[PDB]
Amino acid sequence: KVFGRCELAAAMKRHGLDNYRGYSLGNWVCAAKFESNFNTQATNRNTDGSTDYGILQINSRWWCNDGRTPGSRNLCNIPCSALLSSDITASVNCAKKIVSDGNGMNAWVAWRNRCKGTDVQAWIRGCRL
Ligand code: VO4
Ligand code: VO4
Ligand code: VO4
Ligand code: NA
Repeated sequence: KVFGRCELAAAMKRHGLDNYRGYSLGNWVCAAKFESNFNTQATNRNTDGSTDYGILQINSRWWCNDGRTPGSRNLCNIPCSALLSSDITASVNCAKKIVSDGNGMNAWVAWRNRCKGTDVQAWIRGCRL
């Protein structure tokens, strides 16, 4: 599914990401924009052989099992394919574990380089929610 901006903002707020560990909803929307272009089906292979999955590009090196990332962890206790669903529940629940692990949203390279320190409220401007 390719979400609209406000449709994804509403879904993320319903799943408890608004101000989760102090990150406003616009941070999560901005991160999803630059990680996946709001596409739940997005996949991208990393140089080290891991893959990033779904709307928030969650990495098989640590967080999910994709059957082909040797010596990796599955800290969200999910198959990586769960992260590609039209239903963002699995991605949000796993993202809450990632952002809680000590590095905050710096785990998301696109958030650090494109969202951090910008006017992220712009991402939810005009949205009903
Ligand atoms: O892309 V690599 O060590 O898995 O983060
Ligand atoms: O109700 V689903 O969040 O598991 O749309
Ligand atoms: O999941 V992202 O680390 O590719 O920036
Ligand atoms: Na893994």
